[PDB]
Amino acid sequence: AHKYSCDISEATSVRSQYNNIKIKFKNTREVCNIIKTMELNKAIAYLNDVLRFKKCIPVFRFAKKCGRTPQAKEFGTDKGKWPVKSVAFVKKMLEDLLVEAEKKGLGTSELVIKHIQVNQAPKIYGRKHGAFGRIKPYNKSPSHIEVIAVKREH
Amino acid sequence: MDIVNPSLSKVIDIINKGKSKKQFKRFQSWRVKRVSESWRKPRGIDNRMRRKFGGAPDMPGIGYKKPNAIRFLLPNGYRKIMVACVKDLEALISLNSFYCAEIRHAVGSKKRIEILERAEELGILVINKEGKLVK
Amino acid sequence: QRLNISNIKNYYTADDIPAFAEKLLELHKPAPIELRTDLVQGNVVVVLEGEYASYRVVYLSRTEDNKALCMGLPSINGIGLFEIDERFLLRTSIVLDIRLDKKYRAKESKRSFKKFNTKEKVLTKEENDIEELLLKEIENEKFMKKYFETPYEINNTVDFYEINH
Amino acid sequence: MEVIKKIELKERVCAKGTLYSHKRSKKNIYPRYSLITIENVKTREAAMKYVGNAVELFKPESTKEESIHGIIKAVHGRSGAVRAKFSRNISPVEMGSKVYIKLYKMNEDEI
RNA sequence: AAAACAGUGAAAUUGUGUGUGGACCCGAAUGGAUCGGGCCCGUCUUGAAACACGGACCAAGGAGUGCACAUACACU
Repeated sequence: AHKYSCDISEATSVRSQYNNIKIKFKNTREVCNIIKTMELNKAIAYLNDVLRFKKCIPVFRFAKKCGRTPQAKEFGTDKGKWPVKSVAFVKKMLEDLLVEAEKKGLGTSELVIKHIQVNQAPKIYGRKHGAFGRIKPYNKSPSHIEVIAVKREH
Repeated sequence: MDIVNPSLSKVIDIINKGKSKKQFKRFQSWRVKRVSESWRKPRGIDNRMRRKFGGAPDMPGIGYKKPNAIRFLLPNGYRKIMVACVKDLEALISLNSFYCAEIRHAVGSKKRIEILERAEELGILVINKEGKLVK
Repeated sequence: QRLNISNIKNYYTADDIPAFAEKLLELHKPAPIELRTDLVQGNVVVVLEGEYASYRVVYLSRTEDNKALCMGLPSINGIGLFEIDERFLLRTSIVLDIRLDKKYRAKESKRSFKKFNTKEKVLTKEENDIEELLLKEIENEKFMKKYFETPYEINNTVDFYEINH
Repeated sequence: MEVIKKIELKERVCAKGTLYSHKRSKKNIYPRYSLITIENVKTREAAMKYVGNAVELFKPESTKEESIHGIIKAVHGRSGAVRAKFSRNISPVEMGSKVYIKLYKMNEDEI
C-alpha cells in the first residue's frame, strides 16, 4: 500500500510510484516541474528532443551559476540544461502509463499530467581523503517519485 | 449552545465586549524557535524591555487585574465546577444560581448518560452536554 | 464537603453580583433627548434624511416622543403621509392655516435604506382627505404650487448659518 | 443605480469638508479623533456653531459597510478647523477624503 | 564503544497544494494605496547598537548538596 499525496478518483486516472531510485534529487525536480499540466503525448515528444540536444530543461530553483542558452527562450528565461540520466528514467515511467491506460480502457489521448512529485530518500554514505591527513564526506542523494494522469472532461 | 445566567442576562454583552485580548509574549520569542512564548521576566543589564523604552512591548503587572466581581466568569455568566460522579452534582444543589458543571474528559460514554439524567432532574446546567455522546 | 467544591467554588462569594449588575446597568443607560418647541401646526419643513430627503412637506403633529407626523402632496410631489424623528427636519418661516380633525399614524422613515419605491403607489381615504384640505390653502396662492415641486438646494458659496429660512 | 442617487440626495442637503489628519503631536498619534476642515468656515467663532453636529463618511466601493457616522466634539486652532469622533477608527488610507456635515445635532452615545 | 519493544512517532529540515507578504516586533485601521513608535541578545564595565568577546539550527542532559561542631531566630 501507498498513500498518494493527493485525492483523485480511481476511475478515469492512472498511477505509478517508486522508492529509492538512484537518480539525483535536485536534477529530478527541475525535470518534473516543467512537464506538470502537460498532455502525455506532448510530454513524451518533448523529452525525446532533450535527449538529442534539440531542446532543453529550464531551471528556476536549483539554478545558481548555470549556463545561458538560446533554447531557454521558449519558457521566457536565459538558463537551461540537459540532464540526460534523469530524462531517460522519467521517459520510461511515462511510457508505461500509456500501456496501463490502453489496457484499462481509457483512450490513448486526452490524458493530462495532473499530479507529479519528488521527495528526498535517505543518504548513502561515502568518503574522500584530503590533505594534511584529513577525511571528508562523499555521499549520494537518491529520490522517491509519484505520478497521476487523468482524462480531460473537455 | 446559546444560554445565559438569568441574573446577568441584560448585562452579559457589556461584560464580554469589555474583556481584554492582550497577550504577553516572551521577549524575542519571535526571533529564535528555541525560546517558547511563555512569559519570563527579562533580567539583562542592557535589556530594552526591562528599562521600559518607548517602542518596546508592555510587561505584566497588578494594574491589569480584572474587578473582583467579573473575575472567573464564563461568557454565559456562570462559574465552573468539575465533576466525575453522580455524587458530585449533589454538592451544587445550593449553588445552581451562579455555578455550572463541566464533566471531566476521562469519564466514558456509559457513565456520562447516568450523569446527564441526574442533571436534568436536579436542574443543573452542564456545559459539555453534547460531548462525545453525539453519535 | 466534597473536594470539588471546597477548593474551586471558594474563589468568590457570588451572592454579591446582583449589586454590581445594577450599578453597571445604570452607567451605560442612554442620556435623554429633548423634544423641541419651535414647530407649529402647518409649518412647512424640509426633510434632511432618508428616502424623501430634499423635499418640502407640511408638519402635522407630535406622535410618540421624538416622532413627528408629516404630509407631502401626492398630486403635487407624490409624497404621502409618513413619520420621522423630529430632528431630521429643517424649519422655515411659512405657516399654512390647516387644522385636522383626528390623530393618524404611518410608517417610519429610517435613516438607513436599501432601495427606492419607484412604483406601487395608492392612497387611503385619510390621505385623500388631508390632501384635499392642504390643496385648498395652496391653490389660492401665487407660485406656491411650483415651490413644492422643486427640491431644496443648499448654497455652496456661503456658510450655512449666515442664511435665513 | 442606487449609489448615484444616494450621492445626489446628500449633495443637495449637506455642507462639505475634508479629512486631513489624526490628532497628533510632533511624535505621537491619537487615532480615536480626526481633524476636518469645512468649506467656507474660517474663524474659531464661526466654527463654534457646528459643535454637536452629525457627520458621515460615505464609501460606495466598500464591501463591508457603505457609510460610517460620527459627531463634531470641539473646535481646533484659530482658523476654523474642528475635531470629530466616529463609530470606528479612520484608516490612514482614508485621509484626503470628502466628508458630509448634516445640519442636525446628535448625542455622544448615538454616533 | 554503540545497539531494548518488528508500540507511540515531537522539533530542526524537504517536496506538493492553497492562501498572505517582501527581515521582523508593538499600537491603530481600510474595498484599497499604509500611518506612528522601535538599532542584537547575553556579559564584564564610569560607559555597548558597537570597528569589545560568546552565539549556524532543533531535541535531550546540564551547576549552592551531604555530614560534624558552636550559633541567632520561629515552633513543641
